Amino acid sequence: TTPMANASTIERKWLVVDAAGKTLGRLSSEVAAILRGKHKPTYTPHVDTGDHVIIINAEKIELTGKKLTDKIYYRHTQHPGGLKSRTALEMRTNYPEKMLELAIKGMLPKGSLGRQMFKKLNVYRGSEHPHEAQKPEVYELRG
Amino acid sequence: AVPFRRTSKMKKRLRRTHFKLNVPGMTECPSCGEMKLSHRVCKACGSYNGKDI
Amino acid sequence: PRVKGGTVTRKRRKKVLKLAKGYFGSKHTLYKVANQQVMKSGNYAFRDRRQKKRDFRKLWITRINAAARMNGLSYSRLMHGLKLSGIEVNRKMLADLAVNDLTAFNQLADAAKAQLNK
Amino acid sequence: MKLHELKPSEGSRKTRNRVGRGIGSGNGKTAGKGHKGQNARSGGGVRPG
Amino acid sequence: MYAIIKTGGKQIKVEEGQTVYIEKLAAEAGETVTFEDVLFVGGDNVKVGNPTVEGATVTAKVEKQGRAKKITVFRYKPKKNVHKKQGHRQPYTKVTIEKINA
Amino acid sequence: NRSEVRGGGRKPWRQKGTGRARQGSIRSPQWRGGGVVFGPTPRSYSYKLPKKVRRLAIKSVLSSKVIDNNIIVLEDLTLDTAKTKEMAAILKGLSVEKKALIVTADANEAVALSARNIPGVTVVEANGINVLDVVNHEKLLITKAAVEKVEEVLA
Amino acid sequence: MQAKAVARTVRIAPRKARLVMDLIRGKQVGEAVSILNLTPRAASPIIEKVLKSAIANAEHNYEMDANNLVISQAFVDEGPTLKRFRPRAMGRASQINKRTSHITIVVSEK
RNA sequence: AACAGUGGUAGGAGAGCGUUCUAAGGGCUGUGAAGCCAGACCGGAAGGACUGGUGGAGCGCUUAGAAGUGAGAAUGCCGGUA
RNA sequence: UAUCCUUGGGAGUCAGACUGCGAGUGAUAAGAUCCGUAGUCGAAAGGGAAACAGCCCAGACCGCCAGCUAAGGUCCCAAAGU
RNA sequence: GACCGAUAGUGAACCAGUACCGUGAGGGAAAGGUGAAAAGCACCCCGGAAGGGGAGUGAAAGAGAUCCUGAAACCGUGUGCCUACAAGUAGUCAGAGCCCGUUAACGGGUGAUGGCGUGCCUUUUGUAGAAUGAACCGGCGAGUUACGAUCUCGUGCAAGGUU
Ligand SMILES: [K+]
Ligand SMILES: [K+]
Ligand SMILES: [K+]
Ligand SMILES: [K+]
Ligand SMILES: [K+]
Ligand SMILES: [K+]
Ligand SMILES: [K+]
Ligand SMILES: [K+]
Ligand SMILES: [K+]
Ligand SMILES: [Mg+2]
Ligand SMILES: [Mg+2]
Ligand SMILES: [Mg+2]
Ligand SMILES: [Mg+2]
Ligand SMILES: [Mg+2]
Ligand SMILES: [Mg+2]
Ligand SMILES: [Mg+2]
Ligand SMILES: [Mg+2]
Ligand SMILES: [Mg+2]
Ligand SMILES: [Mg+2]
Ligand SMILES: [Mg+2]
Ligand SMILES: [Mg+2]
Ligand SMILES: [Mg+2]
Ligand SMILES: [Mg+2]
Ligand SMILES: [Mg+2]
Ligand SMILES: [Mg+2]
Ligand SMILES: [Mg+2]
Ligand SMILES: [Mg+2]
Ligand SMILES: [Mg+2]
Ligand SMILES: [Mg+2]
Ligand SMILES: [Mg+2]
Ligand SMILES: [Mg+2]
Ligand SMILES: [Mg+2]
Ligand SMILES: [Mg+2]
Ligand SMILES: [Mg+2]
Ligand SMILES: [Mg+2]
Ligand SMILES: [Mg+2]
Ligand SMILES: [Mg+2]
Ligand SMILES: [Mg+2]
Ligand SMILES: [Mg+2]
Ligand SMILES: [Mg+2]
Ligand SMILES: [Mg+2]
Ligand SMILES: [Mg+2]
Ligand SMILES: [Mg+2]
Ligand SMILES: [Mg+2]
Ligand SMILES: [Mg+2]
Ligand SMILES: [Mg+2]
Ligand SMILES: [Mg+2]
Ligand SMILES: [Mg+2]
Ligand SMILES: [Mg+2]
Ligand SMILES: [Zn+2]
Repeated sequence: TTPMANASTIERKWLVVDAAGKTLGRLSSEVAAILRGKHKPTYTPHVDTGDHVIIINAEKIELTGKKLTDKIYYRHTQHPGGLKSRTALEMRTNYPEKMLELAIKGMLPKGSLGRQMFKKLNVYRGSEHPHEAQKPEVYELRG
Repeated sequence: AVPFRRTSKMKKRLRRTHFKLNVPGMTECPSCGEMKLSHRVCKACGSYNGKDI
Repeated sequence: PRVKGGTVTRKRRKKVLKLAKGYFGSKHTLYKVANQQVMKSGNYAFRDRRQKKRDFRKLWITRINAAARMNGLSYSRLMHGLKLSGIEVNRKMLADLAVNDLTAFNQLADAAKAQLNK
Repeated sequence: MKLHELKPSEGSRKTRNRVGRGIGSGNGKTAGKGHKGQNARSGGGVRPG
Repeated sequence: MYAIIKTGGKQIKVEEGQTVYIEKLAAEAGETVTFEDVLFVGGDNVKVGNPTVEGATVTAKVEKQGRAKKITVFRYKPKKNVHKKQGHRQPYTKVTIEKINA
Repeated sequence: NRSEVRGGGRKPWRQKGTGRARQGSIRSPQWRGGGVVFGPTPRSYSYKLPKKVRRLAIKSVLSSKVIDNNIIVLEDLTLDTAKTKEMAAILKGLSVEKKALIVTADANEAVALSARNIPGVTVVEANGINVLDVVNHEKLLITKAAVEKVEEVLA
Repeated sequence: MQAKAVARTVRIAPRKARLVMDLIRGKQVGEAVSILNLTPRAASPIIEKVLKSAIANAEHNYEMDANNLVISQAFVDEGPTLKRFRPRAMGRASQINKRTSHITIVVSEK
């Protein structure tokens, strides 16, 4: 008897989140939940019930402590000695969209559906986004 | 070096995707109307380029 | 008198193979591997009949939490408030209302809020 | 009595135990002999006394 | 109109005319069963039980006493020669909900 | 068994090095054409019950025929000519449809010959009565002389 | 209506016959005969004779127009294997499977 | 009815399933036996039916009896085929 | 509270492991070794400790899309307090 | 004959102590089934033939010659559902969509996606084990019998019982 959402039934809103002055992880955890559709009572584990999220002002995201200097983003190229590193400061300055995407991707489910859920995220450096056509509502983070 | 595991029916079939003959490079003979290989003498009538060979 | 192996062996093995219909490759074809997979399927089915009850409760709670938060309550406080009000409607039913009749759910959420605000 | 309705006296006849006929019987595999040693062997065990 | 009733140690949302499978009741096919424990009534006149809605009953006709599709419960322990096969057919009562008497 | 099967003397191949399972004889029981393990051996199935138990068994089945009303005591059974048609007529005369054990006192030749070919009709002397013959035949046709001869032994 | 021909227990390995069969399956019989004629494979002449036999059966037995025929079924089944042995080094023998094929063609009117 | 209990290797104990043969009784079968193939049926398990196809002459059932009575492993044996 | 003893039939076991505590041997080393003592594993599935026989919680007759708890948890992965 | 029924029963149901192996002594197989009857497929057609398709015979030829039945592995043809962003002990539980329609059942096939999940056996303190064993399928393949002993149970008779 428990209802199950499906591709026919699901209806996705577009939400704008302003990242300006928000803590990276605290914003990310709320956005990850919205992308998964945890805020909807029709939440169904095996389908994507979540909403689209636009993040603007990704360059203005905040980090506490000495994380700007000391938080390191590692990656390995799969070649010997191929560990590359960037600081959070370097990420925020040069790759702010990747920084938010990395935070949120790590908080999403792993697997096919989790990868599909991430496609509804759209992160932007500045104030503007190109999704006027999707008629996005402002979403304040609960916190 | 020997097979560590036997190959499944599936994997054998996947390998044989490309193990396939092509259709001959054939055209209609303008003399007799039988199919011939392009750029070859027609075996049926012995013609090539409108000339009996 | 001699008893030949006869038909009993074929009959027994064939039943296992019919239980393995739909399994991949040799697992629906060969007795030994089909047998193992049917046995494994038994262990899994037993385990999962138990896990099914966990997974649905988990699903209902998630949906109640979503509906509660639309009414300005967390799941934790809603269930506390329902318990104080003496409402004994279970999570399956609460999650059913959350999806199907959200106005009815909101009344129960309002009843919970009344007890909490005492 | 009838040859088509024969019946033994109750408790006069038991079914023999057949070891080594699968795990369900409880005498599958090792046939009630446990694991290894002289007592599990064919013709095994020491002489009386 | 619908009601949430307790039967068989479980709760079921019922409407009038709905066929429902519940845990076996001591009754025969044709007989009328009454469900006393009504936790909630919905539709127009919403009533909330504490725990039950006082005076509310749901009546139902017993369609069938049956047993569900068979489950072969098979369990084993690797390497210990422990197998256990057991068939199961869970009894049920099929009822048609006649009247929600809120 | 493996000893009695033809041949099988030599070790099929060396103990080690070939990569084969070790084998001692081509007639070992796991081999096709090999010896049987155990299996039937010539033996008797006979045993003797105590004499008193033998007597109680025969009296039990005789007394069971009286209870069932399958006891036809005859004054005498004298077939003049050894003729099967006459024996068949006598059995129809006594309403003996199914099987029947005929019991004479001494070895009656004409009765024995006449009944020989009728299916399910056995003839015995009084001394030749036995549990299995009594129980297997529905009717028991005893002569008066034979009853006296049976009662001599059993009582 | 259908007309069948079979060449049973032809001394060619099934896998090799199937390579050539896959070229002609589904084709119009005229096109199929051309493909077989110009395919340089051992199976080609064998398959050609089965195809022409099926066409002749269609004409003679069933009174079907030969110009309207299509190959509706075409398949190679395994025949019985001739088992042989090749002497290898070190006094070892290794099996040689001289495989045979059953070659079926069914022609039907388009 | 009530109350209590029911994880399990070695291992003890119990109750059963199925196989071939025999006896007795009672049946089936060329209007189609056994076997084989298929199915969404039945039993707590071992297992057992029913229906259809193939098959072309044998075979169940009941009660008791007797065992060459149950295989997935032995670098098992033989055959077939990867 | 329901064990205990005796007699008789049938066994299996005689490689143990880790953990806590008390000792020896060792270097107050060892996932070492050897005793004592209690537990768990062995022969114990379930939840927790990422994974993890032996730790923490807890003993699976079977079914349920009911409920309450244990250890452990309640920002997201991930059920529950941003 | 409560003996076997073609891997059984003789090694040998068949031209078997043959074939084959070995210098030799010696070792030592495999291999049964058309049909009631040959009525063993005249004739036509493709093909050099083999083989086939008709026709005829027959109850049956998908009984047409290692010709009763004809399992499985294994090899193919066709296609209902799924499949080219996916990390897989291959299932299991949850589950749309699509395709079906049954021994009529809270049905069948398929399975996007989600959760959970390291084969079986043996041997081990402990094995997913980077220990052992099995290529797969089929058949065959291991507590028996005799005579004694002892215990339990059963039956008969009982200070007797039994040959
Ligand atoms: K024992
Ligand atoms: K049949
Ligand atoms: K045996
Ligand atoms: K084997
Ligand atoms: K200790
Ligand atoms: K032989
Ligand atoms: K297919
Ligand atoms: K899955
Ligand atoms: K090794
Ligand atoms: Mg026999
Ligand atoms: Mg067998
Ligand atoms: Mg639970
Ligand atoms: Mg045991
Ligand atoms: Mg075993
Ligand atoms: Mg062993
Ligand atoms: Mg040992
Ligand atoms: Mg021992
Ligand atoms: Mg010898
Ligand atoms: Mg033999
Ligand atoms: Mg040489
Ligand atoms: Mg127990
Ligand atoms: Mg328990
Ligand atoms: Mg026992
Ligand atoms: Mg038979
Ligand atoms: Mg039938
Ligand atoms: Mg046997
Ligand atoms: Mg110790
Ligand atoms: Mg140690
Ligand atoms: Mg002490
Ligand atoms: Mg052990
Ligand atoms: Mg314990
Ligand atoms: Mg655990
Ligand atoms: Mg875990
Ligand atoms: Mg283990
Ligand atoms: Mg709680
Ligand atoms: Mg949560
Ligand atoms: Mg045979
Ligand atoms: Mg033989
Ligand atoms: Mg010579
Ligand atoms: Mg046939
Ligand atoms: Mg015949
Ligand atoms: Mg045949
Ligand atoms: Mg894709
Ligand atoms: Mg990607
Ligand atoms: Mg070790
Ligand atoms: Mg490995
Ligand atoms: Mg070893
Ligand atoms: Mg191996
Ligand atoms: Mg095998
Ligand atoms: Zn030309």
